[PDB]
Amino acid sequence: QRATSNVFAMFDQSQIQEFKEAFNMIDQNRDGFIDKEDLHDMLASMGKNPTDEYLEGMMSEAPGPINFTMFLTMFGEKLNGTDPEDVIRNAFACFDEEASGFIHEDHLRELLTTMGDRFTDEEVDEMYREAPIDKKGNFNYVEFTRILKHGAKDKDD
Amino acid sequence: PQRATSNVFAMFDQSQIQEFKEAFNMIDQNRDGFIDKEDLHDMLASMGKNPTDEYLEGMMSEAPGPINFTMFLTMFGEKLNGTDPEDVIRNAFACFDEEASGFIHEDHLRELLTTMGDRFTDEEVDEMYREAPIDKKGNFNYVEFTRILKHGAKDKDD
Amino acid sequence: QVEEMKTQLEELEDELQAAEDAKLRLEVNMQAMKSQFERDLQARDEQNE
Amino acid sequence: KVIQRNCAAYLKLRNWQWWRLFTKVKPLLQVTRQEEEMQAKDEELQRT
Amino acid sequence: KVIQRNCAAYLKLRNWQWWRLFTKVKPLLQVTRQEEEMQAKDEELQRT
Amino acid sequence: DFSEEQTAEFKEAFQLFDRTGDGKILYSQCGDVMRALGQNPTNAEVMKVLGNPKSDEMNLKTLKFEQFLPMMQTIAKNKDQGCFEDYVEGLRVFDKEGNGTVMGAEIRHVLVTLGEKMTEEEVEQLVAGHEDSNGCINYEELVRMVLSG
Ligand SMILES: [Mg+2]
Ligand SMILES: [Mg+2]
Repeated sequence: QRATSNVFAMFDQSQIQEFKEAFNMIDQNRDGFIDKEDLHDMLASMGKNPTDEYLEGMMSEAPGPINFTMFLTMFGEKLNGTDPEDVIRNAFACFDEEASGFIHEDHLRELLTTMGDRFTDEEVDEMYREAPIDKKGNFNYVEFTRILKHGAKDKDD
Repeated sequence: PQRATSNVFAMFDQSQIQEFKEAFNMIDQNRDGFIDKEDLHDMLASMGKNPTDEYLEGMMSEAPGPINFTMFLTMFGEKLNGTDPEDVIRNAFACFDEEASGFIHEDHLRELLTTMGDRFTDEEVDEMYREAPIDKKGNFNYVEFTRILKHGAKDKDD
Repeated sequence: QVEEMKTQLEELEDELQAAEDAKLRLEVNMQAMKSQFERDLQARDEQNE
Repeated sequence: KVIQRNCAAYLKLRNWQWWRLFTKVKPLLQVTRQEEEMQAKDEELQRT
Repeated sequence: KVIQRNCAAYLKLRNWQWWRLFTKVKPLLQVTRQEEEMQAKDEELQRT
Repeated sequence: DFSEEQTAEFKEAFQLFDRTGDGKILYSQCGDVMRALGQNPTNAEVMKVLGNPKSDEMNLKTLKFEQFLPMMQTIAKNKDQGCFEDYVEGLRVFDKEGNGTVMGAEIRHVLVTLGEKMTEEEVEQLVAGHEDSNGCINYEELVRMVLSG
């Protein structure tokens, strides 16, 4: 047999159907596995040139556990305890009465970087630099939540 | 009549066979077009808890050997007859009582069901009482009843 | 011959059951929608009243 | 009485004649979601 | 505290980017065909 | 007798009036079905049918489908056939101004002055069927409507 199984649990019902569409569109030959020939030549269709062998490296992570069903198991395994952005939006809006993305940069600095969780300033600079900065130098926690959930963009090829 | 269903469930809409082929594809982890002990004992275990009773051999013995896609489709095809989707039942329930509030009183329900038409026993009619959720004070709602009769709603979950 | 004649048996019985049942219940719906239309008639009647 | 007793008998005999196969109908809701969403989009567009 | 427990937790995954490793073009596959209907539903809801 | 078509109609009525046992027939049930199956005269035929004015037991008034058939014939020999000329003249005598301005009260009065009366819900039900306004009909429309069954 294929010999792959795990304890099943639902994480996002409104996402699995898109996950199954993604699995179908990559799996042109309808194999259920992950193949370098199947994906790399297909990635180069819309992509520029993903010829570097990090793909074979990542398909070499574990010996033959790949299947459509376990594609949910790995993602749920990585990430657990996730809340929708809108309730997270309310949580962000809790401290600031404006609740219009005008969270001040120094407000966020003074609060998060030092008081409460004592950590370095670097672990916030990546949000400072990678993510866009709101007008006047604010924290547009609306589009910030959007990029936390789905709006994060990078090189699309 | 013969009730052999020579054609492959031709007396029905074809949408349900796309849902059935999706179900077949998702149960067929081997994906060879045939069910298997390997197939069900893990796909049923995906939501189940590895049952000890050997009723998947019940399926493979109901239709001997591994069953074809068409075999699965026709063994469901013999399971559908003399029934219609929710629209007609809803319209009839709207017809019989003008108020359409679904206040089918228990005495009224039994009078309208067991007494006239094809004679059958109220004792077997009681299966509609001990299992189906009847509303209180005698009246009996139908919209939830229609939904549970169709695939829209289920009383419980595994 | 017997195979094809019972094929017409099944086909025609299923089609006649479906068609006649739909027709009778559709006349039931005919009466029902006529009743709702006449309730709308009395609604306009009480507005005029 | 004819139609509804026929339907009721057919469902009640098959309420547990093939109970298990009627209980694997769980993924039907998951697989019908695309068509249901497209349709509901159509009717909400006409209700707009 | 309930803000801190999950924000950086996801942003810690952003430092892990396992999803990126095989779906650097994940937004591209997200905007194939489904984005049209999510945008249509969102616009219909906000206009309503 | 006619062909077996009328026997088939009586049989389907028999299975139609099958409450409290298909086999037994109540004289009330048979009277209702025979009336509705195109025989108006039903008032005084209880004595002409039973031969016994006994009308005390509602539960068991014995009748069977076998002897039911000649009963239908001896009723259907049409012992009485009236026509609307007598009816309209009686109503126009009952009429007051020749047009029927407000006939609602007096028709109820004349039907409650008769000794052999049975129902009041039908009396309030007669408003249906073009008899809607305050006795607007000069009785021709209602006579035409009733003489259509
Ligand atoms: Mg593949
Ligand atoms: Mg297989």
